[PDB]
Formats: sequence, structure tokens, C-alpha cells
Amino acid sequence: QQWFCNSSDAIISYSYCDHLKFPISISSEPCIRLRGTNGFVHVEFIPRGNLKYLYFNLFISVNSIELPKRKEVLCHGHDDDYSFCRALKGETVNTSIPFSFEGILFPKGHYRCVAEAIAGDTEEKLFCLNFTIIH
Amino acid sequence: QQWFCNSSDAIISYSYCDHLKFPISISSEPCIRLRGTNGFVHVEFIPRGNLKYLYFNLFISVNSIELPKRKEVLCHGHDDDYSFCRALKGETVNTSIPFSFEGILFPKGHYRCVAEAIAGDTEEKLFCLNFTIIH
Amino acid sequence: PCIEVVPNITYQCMDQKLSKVPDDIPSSTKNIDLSFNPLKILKSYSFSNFSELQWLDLSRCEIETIEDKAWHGLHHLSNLILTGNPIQSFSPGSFSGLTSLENLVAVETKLASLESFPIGQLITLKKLNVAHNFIHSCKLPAYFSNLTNLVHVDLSYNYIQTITVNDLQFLRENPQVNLSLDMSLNPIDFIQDQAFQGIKLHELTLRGNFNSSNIMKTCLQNLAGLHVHRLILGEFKDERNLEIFEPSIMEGLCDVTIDEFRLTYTNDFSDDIVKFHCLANVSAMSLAGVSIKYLEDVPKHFKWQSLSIIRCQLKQFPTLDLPFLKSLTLTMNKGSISFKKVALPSLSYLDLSRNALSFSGCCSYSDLGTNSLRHLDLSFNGAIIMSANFMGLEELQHLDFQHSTLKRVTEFSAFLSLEKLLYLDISYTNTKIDFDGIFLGLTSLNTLKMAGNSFKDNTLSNVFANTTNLTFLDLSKCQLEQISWGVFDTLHRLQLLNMSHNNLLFLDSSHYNQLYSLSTLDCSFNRIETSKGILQHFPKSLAFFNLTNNSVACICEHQKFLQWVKEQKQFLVNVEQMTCA
Amino acid sequence: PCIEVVPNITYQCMDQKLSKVPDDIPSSTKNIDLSFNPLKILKSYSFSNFSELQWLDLSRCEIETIEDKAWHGLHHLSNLILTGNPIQSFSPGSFSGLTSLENLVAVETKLASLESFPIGQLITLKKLNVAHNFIHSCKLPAYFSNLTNLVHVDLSYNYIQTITVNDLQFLRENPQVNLSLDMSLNPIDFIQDQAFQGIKLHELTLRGNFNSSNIMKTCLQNLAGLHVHRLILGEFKDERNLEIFEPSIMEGLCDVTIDEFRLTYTNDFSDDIVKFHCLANVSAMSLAGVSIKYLEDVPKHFKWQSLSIIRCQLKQFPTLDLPFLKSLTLTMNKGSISFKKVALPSLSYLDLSRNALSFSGCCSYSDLGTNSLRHLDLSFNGAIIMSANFMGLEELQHLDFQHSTLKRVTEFSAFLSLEKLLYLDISYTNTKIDFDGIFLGLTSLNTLKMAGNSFKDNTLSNVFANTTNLTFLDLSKCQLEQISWGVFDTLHRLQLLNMSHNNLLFLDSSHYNQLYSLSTLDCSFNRIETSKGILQHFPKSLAFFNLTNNSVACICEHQKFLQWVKEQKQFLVNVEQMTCA
Ligand SMILES: *[C@@H]1O[C@H](CO)[C@@H](O[C@@H]2O[C@H](CO)[C@@H](O)[C@H](O)[C@H]2NC(C)=O)[C@H](O)[C@H]1NC(C)=O
Ligand SMILES: *[C@@H]1O[C@H](CO)[C@@H](O[C@@H]2O[C@H](CO)[C@@H](O)[C@H](O)[C@H]2NC(C)=O)[C@H](O)[C@H]1NC(C)=O
Ligand SMILES: *[C@@H]1O[C@H](CO)[C@@H](O)[C@H](O)[C@H]1NC(C)=O
Ligand SMILES: *[C@@H]1O[C@H](CO)[C@@H](O)[C@H](O)[C@H]1NC(C)=O
Repeated sequence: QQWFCNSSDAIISYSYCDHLKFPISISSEPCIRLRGTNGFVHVEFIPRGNLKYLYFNLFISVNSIELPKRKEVLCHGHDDDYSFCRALKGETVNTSIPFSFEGILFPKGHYRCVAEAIAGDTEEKLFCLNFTIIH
Repeated sequence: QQWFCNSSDAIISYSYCDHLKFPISISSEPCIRLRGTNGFVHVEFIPRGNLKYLYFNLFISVNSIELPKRKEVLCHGHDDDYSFCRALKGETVNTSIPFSFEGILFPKGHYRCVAEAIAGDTEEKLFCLNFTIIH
Repeated sequence: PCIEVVPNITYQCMDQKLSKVPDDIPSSTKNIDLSFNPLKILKSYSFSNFSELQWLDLSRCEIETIEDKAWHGLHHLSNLILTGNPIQSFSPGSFSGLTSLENLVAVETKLASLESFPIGQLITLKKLNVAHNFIHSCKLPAYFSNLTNLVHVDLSYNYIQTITVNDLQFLRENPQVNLSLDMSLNPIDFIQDQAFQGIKLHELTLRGNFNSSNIMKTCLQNLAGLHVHRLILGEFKDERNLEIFEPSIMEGLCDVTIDEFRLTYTNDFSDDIVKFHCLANVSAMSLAGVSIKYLEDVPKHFKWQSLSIIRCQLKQFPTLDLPFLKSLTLTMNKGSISFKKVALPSLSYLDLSRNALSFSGCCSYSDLGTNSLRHLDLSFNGAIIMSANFMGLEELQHLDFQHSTLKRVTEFSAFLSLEKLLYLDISYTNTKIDFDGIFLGLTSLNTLKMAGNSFKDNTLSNVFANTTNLTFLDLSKCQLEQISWGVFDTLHRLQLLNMSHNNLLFLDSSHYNQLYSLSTLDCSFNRIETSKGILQHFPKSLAFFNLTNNSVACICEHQKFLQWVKEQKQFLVNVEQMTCA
Repeated sequence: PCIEVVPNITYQCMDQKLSKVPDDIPSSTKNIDLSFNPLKILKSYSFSNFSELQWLDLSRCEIETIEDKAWHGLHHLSNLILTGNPIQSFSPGSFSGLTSLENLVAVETKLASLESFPIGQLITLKKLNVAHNFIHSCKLPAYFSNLTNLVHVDLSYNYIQTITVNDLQFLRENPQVNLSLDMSLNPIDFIQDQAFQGIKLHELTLRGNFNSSNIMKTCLQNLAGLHVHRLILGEFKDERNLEIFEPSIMEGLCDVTIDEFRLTYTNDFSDDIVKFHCLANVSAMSLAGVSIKYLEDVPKHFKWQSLSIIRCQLKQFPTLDLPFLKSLTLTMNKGSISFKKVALPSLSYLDLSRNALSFSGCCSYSDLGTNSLRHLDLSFNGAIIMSANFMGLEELQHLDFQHSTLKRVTEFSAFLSLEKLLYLDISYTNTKIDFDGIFLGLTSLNTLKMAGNSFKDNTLSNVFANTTNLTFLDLSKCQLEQISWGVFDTLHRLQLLNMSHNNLLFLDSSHYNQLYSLSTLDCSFNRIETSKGILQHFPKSLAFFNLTNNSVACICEHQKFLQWVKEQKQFLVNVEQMTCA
């Protein structure tokens, strides 16, 4: 609905979570080769909470076989790596986050991944994204 | 009681186990100081089984509080470190075994340790010594 | 209508399409968050009736104008948040009324200058946040001399490019001021010679400022004269970064006196930057998110009293011989280093959590070289092989192994030397308690956390007979099915006992009859069918007795118990949601 | 007065006070131990009645004299044990009657020479043990010409001081002989020049022979010309040891052709003595009980095909990149060590068990540098953090993690690339199964041992849908309380299912329909009351059903199941021993 990209081994797309729809424009350059990618994740938005303690709950399914909740932290609260960690509720966020990975072997098929963004200090949901991956 | 020595921190003695009395003269030079000792264990006997796979079951008690059975392997059956490992049933064994250790904190008063020597190939009990340590 | 989280104190008004201050909603609250509403213009006297108010949040409220005297009767307020309102200019008397304000956040308000910013009257002010605005000058205005409680000013992400001596004159003539300055994300490319002569700062944060290492180098040289308690330097991963990061960029630092030094992420990093001589007199050294791979060539004359390595990339456990090091933290390391012997005679605080560390032959004096250790944290690591029972470490008060893989801990009395230990956590260490003497020596211990382990024959054994000072005991998720008689008889001071998420088929009064101090007993998520023994013998001090999520047996042979449930229901928690099985 | 161990077959007459072979003992007996009895003498025709005797133990029977025809009737005896009897002199005719003897043990029989030892007609002899005697000569007697089946002679712990050219003439004149020779614990001080020219040995053991480094150098020099399949060298902790051990002592082994080289305990080891140039062409290298601290030397030209390192003391994982190494063993090492990347193109067999090994980033091609790994044992180790699912290692056919701590194994499909795997053991790894796709990719798997783990909510879930070729599955001690519906439907080939020592309240017959090939089902030590779900569905192939040590409620309300015992009687195990509860 929001974004779409294609790679040699994956097609990637997302929409907002059905019952949580706070705006975020997010994009990766290049599109993700699951076997191995280097690039930037572009993110533009106005967060609804302080990013000081930002982390993600990730809910993954592979062909309807679901993974345990994967908790991934981005801002720990002390000398964080990223510019956005310091952003407050209401403040505009516009940045390019680099990334790299060497690539595991993934079952071919249909992946679902809802990505909930949490402000770890208040436990409030900031935004939620519903990802579709075809590998 | 078959033997005893006094040390600066322990008095050690042994007798034969109640229901297994195959003879062994075992002694140490010097007497073991639980806080650390360098020396030799003098052993002179004629084993009632092959020594190729000799291990020990140790049943230890501290003021009537018992430890889980401890198993000490001495001969693994292959390129072993001690000459006596190759001694057959009925053969004269007369050897002195170096030992060394620094010393952990031990409680307190009264130790019981029954030591069962076992030929690992047949699971036959070879000899059994009832040790008493006052620390 | 607004979402009310707290009855007559706190109100959530987010994205509620409000264009005004809610009049028909209760005038009683202390905290109100009004963010993300299209207010457009903030009328005057809008907050007349609210006078019990302490905290007010107006983030991204589309506010273009702050009308004269808008903060009418707000004199208890201490926190005002104005983030993302395009108000641009504040006319004199903007904050008149706010006579107790501690915290002012004006982030992204198109603030162009501090000079004309009408906060001269607010003597109570503590923290000023003007990040993400259009301030081009670093100038500290004279009205700051009126602001005699000011301790932190945030000027992050503005357009400040220069710092002059005159910019900092305020501090020069006012040595008694304790001020801290975050100047991150400013494109600073020139600092006047001697700008920092005769100025004290508490903390100075300079992250992601310089584009060239040369501009960085020369700027640091003109820090000369500065007295900083804490200096924080570095970059961000998602920003402009320096290509090459030589320690020679850091040469201006030996002409600044630094108590505490913090380095954060850097694109390039040379291991021997920690060896750099201009950092020798620092009392606290910190590196966080740094690409350090080794730490072994540290001079003995270095004065470091604490050293903190957080989220770095060590390939080997640092070799350390620092004689005045009191506190060492190494945590969240990328790899899986294994413990290596160290020599730190001043060390009393050691935190080695979250590194997937392996430790063979834990633990005694010869591993650390100190007799002063009071805190040892080895939680969230790999295999830890117990081999020595803490000889030489009997000052230990706090010891944490939670979630690590302890070995051989039941092979002897692994804690025997720890007669001063107050806190012990061995939860989720995969320990199977096989030995009644496992806790011998632990006579000072207050807190025993041991969740997620197991016992021989799923029976709770007499392991607590001499842990007499226990006030907190967690035995949850221990696969328990039975409790030996007499197990708790010694625990006269125990206050909380958690045995939830086991497999107990019933309770017995007599296990608890000597727990004269017990206030909380948690047996939820077992399979409790009833309790036996003299029911009136449960501790009289009991207040919270959790029995939810069990399988109570509503049969006529458990009547004394079922009767007892009703009389003692004040103390049973969620009794009214309890259902028969 | 003898103990009967196997009726009419095996009898234990040890340690009575017998002066003679007891005559009430069965005629058919195959095995008799008569050691530690005072027999003094073996009268002619003593063992006449025992025509089928195969094994005879006479150790420590105080025998001074063997008379002619003592063994007359014993045509079937293959083993004769005479250890510790002071039979100083053996008459010609001592061994007559032993037509099938294969193993002669005459340890510590005060024997002085092999020339006079009357065994020239023991044509069937495979093993000759004459350790701990008074043998002074190394001379292989000419009657060895009759001994065409002999493979091992043990000359250990004797008085042999020299080896001469004439000593080994028999072997020189007979290149076809496949002989092994234990020469340990002899005080050898000289080997004649050219003594070992034209000689071939299968195994030569030389442990504990030398007191002086100079003597060992000069003795190994005159080993020139020898072809050995396996040379075993080293000393003992409880014996006279070498003062210094230099690589240069090994000089001499350059003129010997060695297939396999074994180094045992050495008092004064140096790391470079296994790097020695005269070992380059060996095809198997072995260290056992050796104080090696580091292995980071090994030149690439070295032709080693197997390296085996057992009970050694490595402080670091050895850096290795040998082009030819097909087989690496590192086991029972001291302390902990953390895995380090190696580069082994030919590597097909890797055993890294029992080391308290740490392994961060298991496991892929870049860890090992091979594509042909068929066997990987990582059992009895420390924390093994799964980071990679075996990309590049798809030939893998045997994988063992037993008793190690696996981490992150449920965070993805950790075995996905292992389409060829036959055997997988993850027993006792503290894995909590909470991802249905944990065994994805294991479509060739035959054996799955996962005892001692757990499942989310203690319910057995749909993890076996893709493991079609499973014949063996072990789920004991998994704390199971429940079984999901179609969990076994796919396992058409399954022969054995151990589900013992769980917490199953009852069985359900529908779970095991589709298990058409199930011979053994083991449900012992559960809390099983009864079985439900139509008893016809239990497999027709079901030969052994274990319902022992359960809690069956004996009444009439589940009388259907209690009726299945009759016709299915030979199929249940310990049928007539089961008790109600
Ligand atoms: C007793 O121990 C258990 C953990 O084993 C605690 O359980 C947690 O309780 C909270 C409710 O306050 C739940 O939301 C969590 O899910 C539970 N944690 C788990 C299952 O890990 C319990 O709170 C402890 N009791 C006391 C009095 O502290
Ligand atoms: C089912 O698995 C269990 C493991 O829990 C096995 O139980 C063992 O049985 C042997 C006898 O064969 C006993 O000596 C041991 O006490 C048990 N071992 C352990 C480690 O507890 C049982 O053998 C399995 N069934 C089959 C057919 O293999
Ligand atoms: C061969 O063994 C026979 C059997 O009696 C004996 O006569 C002969 O001397 C033996 N050969 C040698 C070389 O001893
Ligand atoms: C020689 O004998 C040994 C037994 O020690 C045997 O293992 C080996 O295979 C034999 N070699 C040949 C070629 O028969």
C-alpha cells in the first residue's frame, strides 16, 4: 500500500497495522537482497513519543509458521549511536540509517512481519507496520 | 584403621570399606595439608582386576551433609599418563604418584569419604577405602 | 472527550481533533497532555481555572501565536513542553504568570535568538531546551545572571558555527555558576583563540560537530583553558562523519582539565586512542559503541578510577594493571570474549554482564588482584565454570549470575567465603540442586533469587537451614512437586516467598508456620488442589497470598479449607476471580 | 565354593583357598577364573574334564611348577592367563595340549629368555604377553617361524638394554610378518647401527625407556631404515622422566618412514616439537596428555591427514590451514577455549567434544573452510550461539550437540541447509521449542534425540511435518503435558518413540495411527491414567509398549483400555508386573 521494492531474491512491501496507523514514510536503498545487502534505510516522520528508549517488537511468520516475538533495541538511553534517539515527541525526524548484513539461508516463501515501535520509557506504541516479504 | 597422618590443618586416616576388603597399602608423603600440598602418593598392592580403565567413585560427607557421588577417572584406556594403568590382574604394583594442588576453602570439621576403585571394562569393584578427615 | 488515565489528575488528549482547551472536561487535574491537536492559536487566560497544574505538554499543537498573558494562573507549573509549534517570535511577557517553572522545552519553535527570548524573569528555571531551532549564535545573554538556578542549556541541532571569547563572557565573570552545555549537531568550524580561558563547565557535549578532521583538530586546540567535569565527544552513525580519526586530533585536550571523559561512536577508530597521554589524569574513562578491538597497552601512571566499555567490539578481554581503578564495567560486547586474569588492587566494583563471556576457574583473588571487590555482576553470559569458592573475595555484597550457564556449583560449597554477601542471583543458570550444603557460608544473605532451575527428585531440600538472614526468596519456575519437612523453619525474617509456576499439588500450613515475618506468599500457577495442616497457623503477618491460576477442588472433604478461603479472603488476592476445577 | 555367573558356562573360583581345581564343576564350562588361590603346582591331567574350556585365569596362584601334560584335554582354550606365578622355568612340554591357544599371558613369571620359552608349537598364537619378567635380550627366536599367526608381542618392563642387527634378523628374513611390539619400560641404551635396516613393524611402542636426552637422540638415530605404521613415543608421570626435551632429539626419525605418530605424556614439552620437520610426511599425528599450550606453527607442506589432540592443555584454539587434513579431533582439553576460524579444505571429520568449548557464530563455511564435512560433534561443551544455519556445510550427515548450551536455535531454521543429515542429537541443551519450523530442511533425518528440553506451554507441537525419513525419535524428559493433533501423521517410517519421564496425564490413540512402522513406544514414568480415542488405531507393528511406572486409576469407567491387555499381551512389556494406583 505504502511502498514496494524488488531485488534479485526478494520482493518487499508494507502497509500500516490495521488498528494502528500513525504516519511514517520509510524506505531502503537499495531494495533488500536477503542473501546480502549494504545500504541506507531512509526514514521521515514525526514520532508520537520520545525516542530516547526506542525498540521494536517483531512478529514474524514464514508461510504461516510463526516465530517467537523478536525484541530489537535501537536506542538504549546512554550515548546512543543514532541521531534520532535524541528526538522528542512532536519533533520532525529525517535521517538515513546505514545497514549491512551477510545473509543467512531463508526458507523460500511468504513472510509476514508486523513491526511495532515502542517508546521504552512509557511503553506506548509509537507506530506499527505490516510487512510482506516474498523470497 | 590401616593408616593415619597428621598435617598442620588435617588429620587423615583410612580403614577398609565394611563389605569389600581387598588389600592395598596406600600412603602420602608428606601428609596432605588441605590448604595446598606438593608430594607423592605411595601405592603398593596387587590388583584383583586389570587397571586399564581404573576410575573411582567417591562418596563424600561434610558433617553428615553428603555430596553427589563424584567420579574420578585415572586411566582412560588409551595412551594413559601413569605406568600402573597397564598393570594386569595379579601383577605387583609398586609406584609413587606425584600430586599437587593449591587448596579451596573447606569447612569445618568431620569428613567421611568412601573411595571405590573400579575396573571400567568389567565394572568390578577392585578395592574400597573408608577415609576420615578432620580439618 | 479526552482519554482519562487517572481520575482527576492526568488526561490524554492526543490526536483528539480539539481546537481549544477542553472546557467541559473536569477542572481538577495536575497533569495534562494536549499534544497533536490543531489548536492553531493559544488564547489568553486559557488556563485560569486550572491552577493545580504541574505538567503541561503542547507538542505539535500548530500554535503560531502565544497571546499576551496566556499563562494566567499557572503558578504551580514546573514542566511546559512546546515542541514543534511554529511560534517563531515571543513577545515580552510571554511567560509572565509562570512563577515556579523548572523545565522549559522549546524544541523546533523557529526560535531565532536567545537575546530576545523573554525568559529573563523566570528565576526558578533549571533546564532549557532549545534544540532544532534557528539559533546562529552561541551567545550567552546577560539575563542569565538573573537565572540563578540554571544548570542545563541544550543548543543541539542549531546553526552555530563559531564560538568567541565574548560569547562565553557570562561564565568568565560568573565562576560560581554550575552550567552544562549540549552543543551537538552544530556545524562548528571556528573557535576563537582563548575563548575557553577562565571558564568552568559541568558537562559539555560535542557530538557530530566537525566535517573535517583538521577543523576538529584546531577547534579542540582552542578549548584550551576549559575546566570540564564531563566531556562527551564523538559522532552518530546516521550522520556526517570523519574519514580518518588520528589520536593527534586530540592534542588540544592536554590543555583542558577533564575529570571525566566520554567517547561515543566513531566511523574510524584506532585502538591506541585510549593510550593517548592527554587523557592520563582523567578520573572516569568511558567508551560506548566504539570500534575498539584490543585494550592492552595502558600505562601504569594513568589515573583512571573508573573505566566503562559499553557496546564495543573487543576481540580479547582487556589486559589491565591499573593500580587506582575502582570500578570497571565491560558490557554488551559484540563477540564472545573469554575471561582473562587481571591485576586491579583498588577494584571494588565489577560489571561484566551481557558479553557471552566464558569463565573457566571462577573465582578467587588471583583472577582479579583485589581484596576490595563489593559488587560482581556476571549475568547474561556463557559458561562459567566454578572452580574456587571465592578465596580472597569475602567483601562481596552483591553477586549476579542470572541467565549464565554456571557449572559445578553443586560439586562443593561454591560460596563458602562469602560471609558478607547480601544479594545473590542464580536465576536461569541451569542449576540442579543436588547438595544441601550448596549455600553454606551465606549467613548475611538477604535476597536469594534462584528462579528457573530445578531440584533433585523435584523436591525442595534443606538448603536454607543457615541462610537465616533471608528476607526475599524467589523459587519460581523450579519444576517443584514436593517440599521436604522443615525447609523454611529457620527463616524467621523472610518477608517474601515466591513459589509460583511450579507443580505443587497442594499446600501444607506447617511449612510456613515459623515464617513470623512473611507478608507475601506467591503460589500462583501451580496445581494447588487444597491446603492441609492447621490453617490458622499460616503467618499472621500475611497480607498478599497469591493462589490464582491453580486447580482448587470444590469437594466436601476440603471444607475446612474452603471455609478458610472465605474468612481469610481479605488477604487472598483476586479471591473473587477464583474458580473451581 | 565357586560363584556361578552363567549356568554350565561361567564360574568364579577367585579368592577361596583352593589347592586344586574343584571337581564338582560342570563339564560344559567355557570360562573359569581360579585366580588368587594357593595351587602351588599344576599336576598332570588337572583340566581333563573341561574339554570345552575357552578362557582360563590362573593369576596369582603361587605356581612354581607346571608339570608335563597339565593342559592335556584343553583343545579349545584360546586364552591362558598365568600372571604373577613364579614359574621361573618352563619345561619343554609345558604347553602341550593347547592346540587352539591364541592369547598367552605370562606376565611376571620370572621368565628370563624367549629362546627357552617352549612355545614353538603354539602355531595358533596371536598375542604373546611377557611383560614384567627378566628378559635381557631383544632377540626374536627362530621358532617364530612356526608362529605364523602372531601379531603382537609385549616385551614391556623387562631388562632389555640393546637392540642388535642379529636381534631382528627373523623380521629381516621375513618381510611378510605383520608384527607389533611393545618395548616400553625397558632400559634401552644402545641400538646397533643398521639394526633397523630391512625391517617392518605394524606398531612399535617406546614409552618410558630413556633417562638421558643424549641416549634417546642416539637410539632414535639407529632406528634408521624402519618402516612403522604406528610409532608411539613418550613417558610416564610416575616414572624417571627426561630433564629436557628438544625437537632435535627427534632427529633420526627423518630416516624412518612413519604412517602414524603418537606422542604421549612428556615431562618437558615444547610447542615446536610437533612442528618438527622430520614429522612432515606422517599421515596421522596424535597428542595425548601433552602439555601443549598453543598450536600455531604448522607449515602448509605438511602432509597430515588426521590430527588428534586428546586430554591436552591448549590455552587457545589452534590456528590451522593444512590442505590435506581430512580429520580433526580435539577433545577433553583443559579449561575452556573459544572456537576460532580454521581453513581446512579437505576436512570431512570434526570432533570437538568434551572441551567446555565456546562457539560464537555457529556455524558455516567461513568457520571451517571446507565443503565436505560429514561429521560434526560439538557435544559436552559450553555456550554455542547459533548465528548461521550451516551454509556451505550441506554434506553434513552427523551432528551432535548433546549436553552443550545451544542459544538462539529457536530464533530461525538453524538446520535449514542440512538436506543430507542422518543423525541429530540436541539432547540436554536447554532448548525451549517454540517455533514450528525448527526442523525445516531435515528431509533426510533418520535419528532425532532431543531428550531433556521443553516446549512452549508444555505441549508437543507440529515440528515433524517435514522429517519424513525418521526411524528413531527421543522425547523423554521434555516436561510434556500435552500432544497436538496431527503431530506424528507424517512419520510413516518411525520405528522407535521414547516419550518416557514426562508429565502426560493420559494417552490418545489417534496420535499413533499413521505410525505404521512403530515397533517400540515408551510412555513410562508419566502420570498416565488411561488411554482414549479408539484402540484399533494403535499400530499393527507395535511389539514393545512401555506403560510401567505410571498412575493408572483402576476402576470400570475406563474399562475399554483395561481390556486391551489380553490379546495384546506379548506386545506390552512387563505386563504381569504392572500395578494400579
Ligand atoms: C513471582 O514470580 C513470577 C515470575 O516467575 C512473577 O510473575 C510475573 O508476574 C507479572 C504480574 O505482576 C506478570 O505480568 C509476568 O508475566 C510474570 N513474569 C513471568 C511469568 O516471567 C511474579 O510477579 C512474582 N511474584 C512476586 C510477588 O513478585
Ligand atoms: C526412553 O528414554 C529413556 C530416557 O529417559 C530411557 O530410560 C533409560 O532406561 C535404561 C534401561 O534401558 C535405564 O538404565 C536408565 O535408568 C534410563 N536412562 C536414563 C538416562 O534415565 C529408555 O531406555 C528409553 N526407551 C528406549 C527403548 O530406549
Ligand atoms: C616347529 O614347531 C614344531 C612343532 O613340534 C617343532 O618340531 C619345530 O622345531 C618348530 N620349528 C622351529 C624352527 O623351532
Ligand atoms: C597387521 O596386524 C595388525 C594387528 O596388530 C592389523 O590391524 C593390521 O591390519 C595387519 N596388517 C595387515 C596388512 O594384515
